[PDB]
Amino acid sequence: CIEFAFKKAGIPIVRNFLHSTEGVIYGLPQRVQRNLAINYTVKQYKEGKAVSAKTIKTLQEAFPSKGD
Amino acid sequence: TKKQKMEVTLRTPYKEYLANFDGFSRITAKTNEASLVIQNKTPASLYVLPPGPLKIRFTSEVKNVSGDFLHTGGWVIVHADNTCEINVMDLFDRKEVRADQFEKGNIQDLDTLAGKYAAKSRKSTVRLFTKATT
Amino acid sequence: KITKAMKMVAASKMKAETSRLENGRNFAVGSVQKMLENESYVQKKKSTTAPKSTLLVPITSDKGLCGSVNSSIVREVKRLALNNRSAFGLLPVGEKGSSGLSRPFPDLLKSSIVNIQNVNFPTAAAIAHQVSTQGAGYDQVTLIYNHFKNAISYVVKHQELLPRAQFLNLFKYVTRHEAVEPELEYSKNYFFELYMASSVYNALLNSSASEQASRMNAMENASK
Amino acid sequence: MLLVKAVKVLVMGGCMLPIAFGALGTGVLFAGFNVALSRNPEETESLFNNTLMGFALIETFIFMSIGLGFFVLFA
Amino acid sequence: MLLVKAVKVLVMGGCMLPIAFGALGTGVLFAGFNVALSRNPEETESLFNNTLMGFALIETFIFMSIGLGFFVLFA
Amino acid sequence: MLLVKAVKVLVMGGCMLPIAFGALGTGVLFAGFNVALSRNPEETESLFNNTLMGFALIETFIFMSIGLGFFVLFA
Amino acid sequence: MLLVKAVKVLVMGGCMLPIAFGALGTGVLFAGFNVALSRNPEETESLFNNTLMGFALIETFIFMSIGLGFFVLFA
Amino acid sequence: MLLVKAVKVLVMGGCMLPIAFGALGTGVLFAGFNVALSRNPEETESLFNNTLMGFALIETFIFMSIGLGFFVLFA
Amino acid sequence: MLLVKAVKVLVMGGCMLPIAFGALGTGVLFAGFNVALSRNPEETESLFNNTLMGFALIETFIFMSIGLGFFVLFA
Amino acid sequence: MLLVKAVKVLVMGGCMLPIAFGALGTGVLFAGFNVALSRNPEETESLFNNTLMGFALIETFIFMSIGLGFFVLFA
Amino acid sequence: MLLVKAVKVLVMGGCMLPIAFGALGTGVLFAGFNVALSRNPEETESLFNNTLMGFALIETFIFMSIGLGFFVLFA
Amino acid sequence: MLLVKAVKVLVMGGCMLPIAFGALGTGVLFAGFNVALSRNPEETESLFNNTLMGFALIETFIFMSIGLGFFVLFA
Amino acid sequence: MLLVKAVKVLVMGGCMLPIAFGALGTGVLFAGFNVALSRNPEETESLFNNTLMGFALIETFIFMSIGLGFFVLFA
Repeated sequence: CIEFAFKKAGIPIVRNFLHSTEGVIYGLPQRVQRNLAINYTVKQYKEGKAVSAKTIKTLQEAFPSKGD
Repeated sequence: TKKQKMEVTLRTPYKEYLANFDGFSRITAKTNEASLVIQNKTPASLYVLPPGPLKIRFTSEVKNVSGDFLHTGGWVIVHADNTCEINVMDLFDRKEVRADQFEKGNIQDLDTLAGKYAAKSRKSTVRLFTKATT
Repeated sequence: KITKAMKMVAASKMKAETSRLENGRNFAVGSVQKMLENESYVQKKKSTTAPKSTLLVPITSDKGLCGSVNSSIVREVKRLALNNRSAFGLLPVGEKGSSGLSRPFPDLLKSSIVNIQNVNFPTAAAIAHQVSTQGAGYDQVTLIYNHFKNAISYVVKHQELLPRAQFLNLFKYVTRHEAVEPELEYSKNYFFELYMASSVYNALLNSSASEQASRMNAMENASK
Repeated sequence: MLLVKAVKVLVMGGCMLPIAFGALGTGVLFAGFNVALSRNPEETESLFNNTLMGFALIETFIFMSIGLGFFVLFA
Repeated sequence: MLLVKAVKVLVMGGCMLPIAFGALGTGVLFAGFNVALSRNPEETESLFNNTLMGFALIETFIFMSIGLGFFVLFA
Repeated sequence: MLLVKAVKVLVMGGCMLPIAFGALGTGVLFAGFNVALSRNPEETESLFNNTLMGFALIETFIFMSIGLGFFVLFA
Repeated sequence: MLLVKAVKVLVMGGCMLPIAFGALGTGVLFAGFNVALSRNPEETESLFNNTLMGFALIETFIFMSIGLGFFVLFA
Repeated sequence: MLLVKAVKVLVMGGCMLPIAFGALGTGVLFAGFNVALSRNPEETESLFNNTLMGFALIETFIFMSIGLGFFVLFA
Repeated sequence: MLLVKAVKVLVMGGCMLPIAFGALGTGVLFAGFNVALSRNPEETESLFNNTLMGFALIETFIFMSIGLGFFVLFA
Repeated sequence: MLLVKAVKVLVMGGCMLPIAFGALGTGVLFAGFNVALSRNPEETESLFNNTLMGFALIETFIFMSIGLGFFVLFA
Repeated sequence: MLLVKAVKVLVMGGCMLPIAFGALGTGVLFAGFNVALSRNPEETESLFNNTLMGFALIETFIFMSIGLGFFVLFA
Repeated sequence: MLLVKAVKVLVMGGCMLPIAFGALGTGVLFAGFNVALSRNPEETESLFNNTLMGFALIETFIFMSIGLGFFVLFA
Repeated sequence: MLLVKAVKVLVMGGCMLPIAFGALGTGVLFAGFNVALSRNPEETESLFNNTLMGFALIETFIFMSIGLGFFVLFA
């Protein structure tokens, strides 16, 4: 359910679709598989560096949520 | 203001499959609520399709496209000028499904409010994809 | 010598990025804007104000010695903000932009995104989600990036996006296009996600291609 | 005679069932008009006109009934 | 005789039930027309025509009824 | 005479069926009004006005009915 | 005799209830046709044909009724 | 005489049909209110008021009916 | 005797109520068929077949009714 | 006398029709409540309260009915 | 005696109302089946079976009725 | 005497109409429960409980009816 | 006496109206079941069970009716 997943949790649609692929990534061709990857880095700035690594991308890493 | 006959545009961030097309005769996909069918003169509307199947009949065969596919999830808009555009994250042909390779280490999930809905959707689409190959 | 080899590999990189742009360009761009314009009732009930505060997201490459493009981006945003302050959140993207903007705009830039492994739609959607979260403070969002019109010509361009709150207040008026398979309350957030993500993705592609092309040109120049 | 007149008046009374059903039809029609207007307000006038049109035709029926009634009351 | 005439006029009265149901059907039809027009205004005329068509056929029933009524009043 | 008067008062009683159907129509109309308002609240007044309009017309029917009743009670 | 004829004509009158229900069914059917046409106009003709088909079958009922009526009126 | 009184009390009894239809209309109205609230809860108050408004008018009809009833019982 | 024959033919007349309800059911069924066809035209034939299937079963009822009627007319 | 008492008790019986319609209205109301709850569960309590509220008002009507019944049985 | 037999056959006739309502229920059921099939064609067979199941249960009612009818005709 | 008993037992019979309407309301309620469950399965239990609640209240009415029946059968 | 027996058997006949309404309710229930199954097939069994549950309760009403009928036939 996309509608209730968004209503009762802060799940974006892209996240829901990604979760949906998670179970089926290996069935899909490698061309599709290579695209579903998120790897970047967030730096807090107070004239200083605090660095988080955004790689999970399905949980509260790329797309925070109410449910998480 | 209005469009003669009809034009469809089916695009993916990694390749565009039909920049604009009149040759198709009909489009059928599955929404959450039910399966929808788009043809010419179909009124303006918005749809969001989970990762289901998408079939489009062609009057004339189009090179390199099959006419029956599996998308990972998409947005569909039917504009006022008799023009429908399909935007999907990714798309592929049923024949390349390579079924029975599912659940190869990402079975593990986390028990929260969101992990529950995510597992729900995952099982729904696993089931749907298994059915599609038949 | 190193210049020549760097140029030669940058050539292939620029080719790949240009192909990726050609395939990915015009992916769902102007779509939601078009449909919204088609809705007359929206235009009747549309709220028409000028945003007092907007949020600027410059997009720069992380790798050094890529050309003068990053310099151009930081120059434009520096002009725009030094001119008037407290009207911009300045969430940067790319190492070089953040680094160049640190000293000129302390306390304006709070976080940034760097070290992107590769470009894809999920990643751009994550960036869109970040900017959307930071968008609540500001009445408008805008993106500054190089537009890759030609292999040797990159032009700075800024896109203006309305934030999630304004977008939703506008979208609730939509009636000419029905949304009942997903309900309108969900569909508005959904198409907002689409509308931001498409723009961010286009921006990333154009910036990457322009970066590679400019690096190639400057490496040829330095070899010369 | 008296009995014929009685059944005449009984029919003239039965004339009120069409009024009931016309009232119910009006309710249904205006419910549809409200929902439609909310769904797409821009063309209220059009809906409005058509709505009023329907109601006119409703009372056409109604008057026919009473016509019939009076007829059978006097013929 | 007199009693036959009585039941005859009673049937001529019963002729008003179809009018009631036709009124309700008209209400339902025009509600549907409103909803359809709001959903897709572009084809008002078509809907409109079909709507009127339906209504004509409705009153066809009605006239049949009254025909029958007059028939049983005189046959 | 007495029998005619009896059927007269019976018709005056039958006058209450339109009231029942008008009540049901009012219920349906206001349900539709509620749904319409939830869909798109901005046009309360319009819906509201139209709703009341319909309802007014309902009681027109009703009063017509009672008119007939009194008529048949005294004519 | 007279009483048999009376109940005969009363049944021939009762024949009008199917007419009422056919009118209401026609209204409902054409409302559905309108809604369907708005949802997907391209195949109007098909809907139209099916719509008309339904109505034909409706009047089948009606004629059957009157057939029955005349039968019981004369047998 | 006696029979007139009988039919009088029979009408006063028939007065209960509007109550039935008002109850059903109330049920339908409150179902619509529930659905509307679920679709868009934010505007409870408005719906609530309108709902209650409708209900008041419903029993207005009802009381009118009983008024008529008492009249026919004593006039 | 006379009264038995009277109620016999009255029942044979009452046989027409199933015809009315079958007409209404046909109308509703074909409205559903129309909307369904608009929703998904690709499988018209299937819907069509099922529709006709339903209608056949409808007339089953009707024939049963008339069977019963003749039975009670002669038994 | 005897006949008046007979019609009195017959009316007291007719008192049960509002009960039937209240049962149907309760069914419809709770169906709407179910659908609404599924549509948006978070606000169960509110719907629930309103639902129960509606039901009370329904049986209010019903009780009025029985009052009338007893009245006409003894007045 | 004779009158008892008359009312017996009248009940056996009244047995046809369930047939009417079963016909209407079949119409509604098959309309729902059509719509359901259009929403999700893949599982026609399942719907089909369930549909037929429902219809069987419908005619179950009918047979009960006729059982009762014959019983009251002979007991 | 006997005639009073006759109308008494006739009312006790009329008690069966609420049962019919309660059956129809139960059908409608459980249809709503089914559709709601498909819309949002997660809260089956909740719907279920609420469903049963409604049905209980339905038969409350029913028992009231029969209460009345026995009362009117002996008073 | 004899007339008491007549009205007794008439009530036992009236027992068939609940059967009609149960048939219609079953039709509606299974239409809802079909639509629900199409909306979310995965939980057929659940719907199925609930469906059967509803139907059982329906026939509960029916049996109550005939119970009453037999009671009134012998008491």
